Amino acid sequence: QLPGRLGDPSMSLGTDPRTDPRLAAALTQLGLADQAAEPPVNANSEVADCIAYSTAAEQAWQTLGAMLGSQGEPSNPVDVREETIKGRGGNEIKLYIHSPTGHTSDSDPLPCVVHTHGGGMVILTAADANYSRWRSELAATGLVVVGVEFRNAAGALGNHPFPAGLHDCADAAKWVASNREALGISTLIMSGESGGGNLSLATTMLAKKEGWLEEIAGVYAQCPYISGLYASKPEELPSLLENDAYFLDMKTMGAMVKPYDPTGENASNPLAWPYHASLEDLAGLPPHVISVNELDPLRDEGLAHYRKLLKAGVSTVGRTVHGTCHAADCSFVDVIPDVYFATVRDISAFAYSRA
Amino acid sequence: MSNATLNQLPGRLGDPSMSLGTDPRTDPRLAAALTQLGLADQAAEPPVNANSEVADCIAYSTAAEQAWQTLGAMLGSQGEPSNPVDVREETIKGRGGNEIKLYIHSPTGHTSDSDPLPCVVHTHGGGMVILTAADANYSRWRSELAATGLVVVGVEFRNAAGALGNHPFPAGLHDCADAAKWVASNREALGISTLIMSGESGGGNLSLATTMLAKKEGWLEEIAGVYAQCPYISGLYASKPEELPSLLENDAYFLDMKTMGAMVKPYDPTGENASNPLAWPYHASLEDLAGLPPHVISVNELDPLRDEGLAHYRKLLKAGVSTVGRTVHGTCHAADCSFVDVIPDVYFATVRDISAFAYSRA
Repeated sequence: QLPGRLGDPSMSLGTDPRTDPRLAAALTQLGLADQAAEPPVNANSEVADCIAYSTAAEQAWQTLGAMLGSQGEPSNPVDVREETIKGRGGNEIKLYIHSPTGHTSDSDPLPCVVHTHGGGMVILTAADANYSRWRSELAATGLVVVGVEFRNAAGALGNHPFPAGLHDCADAAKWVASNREALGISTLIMSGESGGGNLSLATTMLAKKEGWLEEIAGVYAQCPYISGLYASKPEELPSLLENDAYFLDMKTMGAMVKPYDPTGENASNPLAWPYHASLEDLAGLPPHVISVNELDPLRDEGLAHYRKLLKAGVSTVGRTVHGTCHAADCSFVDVIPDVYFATVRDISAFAYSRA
Repeated sequence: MSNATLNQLPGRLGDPSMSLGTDPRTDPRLAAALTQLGLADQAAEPPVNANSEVADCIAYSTAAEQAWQTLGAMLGSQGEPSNPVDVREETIKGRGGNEIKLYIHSPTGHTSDSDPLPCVVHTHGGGMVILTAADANYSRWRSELAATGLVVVGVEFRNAAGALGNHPFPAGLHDCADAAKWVASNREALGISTLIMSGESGGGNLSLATTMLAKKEGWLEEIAGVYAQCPYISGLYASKPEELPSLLENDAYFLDMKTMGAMVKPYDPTGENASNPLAWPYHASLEDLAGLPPHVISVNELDPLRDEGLAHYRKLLKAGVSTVGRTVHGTCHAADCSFVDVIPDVYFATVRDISAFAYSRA
């Protein structure tokens, strides 16, 4: 039979034979293994209702991130410092800069990851414990990691639709590229997951459009949230049906699209939704890695974008992380540490490979 | 399913005439290279199959060996690692008294007095029937791994056919295990900090099976992990079970099922080991896998062997083994092990992943 809900509409992460059983047990304990509940909003809801719902969901998701990320620390010591820069429009952008203890401007320079966190570009913050933990685990492998606190479409850092968060990520990356000696860095890659995978991809396309593409040496985009088509459910993206309500329901995502682009006038704009890029948007981009999760409704738009990058002549590696729901290898360090650290090491090795 | 559409099953499940050259999933750089080499179209049906006599399967395998070795030389001999590597040869004694040659690759200047490096004991592919550790693609692979800061031991094990034949199961398995035991007994002399098994296809089979044999023989503690690429582990290529759709979906993507069905026979001429997990790890029970050290299973997307590798990844997890499972997209069988000049980013992504895993076990 067909996998997931294509073969059995009642299947869930908890009953799907593909799920890593350690992850399935943890999700079951968290109440996240069954099919996700139908949300009170959807893509036909009022923008104000979608914003209010997203703002309500933010604290719940932040608590989950705190549970998953705060129970440990890297085995190598890491320093974190805060910096504030000014965006193109004059707003202040907070940066969290993670580095191995004892790394200075006088050390041998290290590769740099500018990290753009997930949350559908709508909610969550760089200060959340799971994202702080991720940036410190990356730094502990021998990296300088810059976590961007960009504006969100909703929630505590809201309410700023496209392209506010994108401009903040671009301005932060430009600042990093202009401060390589001070930070002690040798190369710069963009990396992030889900909405952060969107923002890392779009920041790089924007750098091409703004003429500073040479500053970015590569992109490592995890489970990218890049089609915006969760209301439509297109034929080209079977995972949207196959893994629907695996952690995220399609109605929830259809509602969360609206705060990012309330008029829908950027639905086909690749800077908002990279899946819609033309080959011309992608020509000349630096090497990319696209890493998708097997049991993720977003899997197939990530793989489609992997293929489009290749068709545009970009050097691209494509990976599926098996047994995982959406973004599980970014968070569940206490449950599937071998998977989590396999991804940490893969990102670090890629960053070093660009130096 | 993955990378497909709701109106069309992937590969030959949706279009029986599809090939690596026309499949929308193929990395276009790889598709272009295969087209230029004449290997993008569906592979030709072989002159032997699962109904042929064993002697005929051996003779065909011996003939095909030279062709595959020449392809490996075309792909592997055009360059060298960007970090300098030393290669030395050592000969050891197998349990039955045969000599086993080892090719030992290490960074130049690494000695018994250096800080110790992780070690990869590498078991090459060829269906356990053909190809040798001295082939240019395998030598290149071991040196590229060594260049990342590893000691890499290439095992020249006995084959079921070809130049190193004709030795059915369990000859090659015993050679790999004895090589691993020797490495584990010479850590100081080699200057190594940990030992992992790694290999692709028939070599993925042998790395998996060597580790299960180590469990059965009581020296499992010597092996810190296994990185098995596109493993050739079911032996079911004649049957085409419905549990393994990739066998139909990607049939004749480089390898046709009849060729693989024929290659089973030299490994196990009597068929009496068809369900023996040491010969065909896919048939392991949960108790065969309990207690194994951490595994990485890495499969290729457009590979007829993909689904038996993924099935084994899931069984390892059922048995409580810490296991990471990866699909390398856009690639035919073992392409990330060989096509360094065509898809170098994919090739070196796998090289870096194996090296990082080896370091993670030290």
